[PDB]
Amino acid sequence: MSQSNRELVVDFLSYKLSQKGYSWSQFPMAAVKQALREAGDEFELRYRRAASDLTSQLHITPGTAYQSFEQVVNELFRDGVNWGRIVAFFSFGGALCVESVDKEMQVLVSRIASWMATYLNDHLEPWIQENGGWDTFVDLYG
Repeated sequence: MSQSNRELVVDFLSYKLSQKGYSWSQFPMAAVKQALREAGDEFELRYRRAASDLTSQLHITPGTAYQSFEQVVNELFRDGVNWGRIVAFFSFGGALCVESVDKEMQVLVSRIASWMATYLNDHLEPWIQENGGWDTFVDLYG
């Protein structure tokens, strides 16, 4: 039962807000929070690939339902989960947030927050657990 997971997400979001300098106000595990902080950060300082026919294929309005988010993300794991796709999933969630704020849609970002949780838990936590849980996440990226 993971509120454990809710939590990753918020941090990670807050953490990717603050860095691109907006506010985060609409808000062994500390190792993980960070391992993924620099996981995500690195993924983008390298990739840049965002998100984008995802953020574009998503053109998020407050009209947007979880469903349609969900599909767009499914696009990341249309060859199954792995860590790096996991990582991109957040990085992507990060990216939405900011657009929302740039859109002057700032109310959305706690929604994005939840969607990521649901998705996380519903779709991703399975394979996470099956490959030794956020721990392996740490010796990897750790």
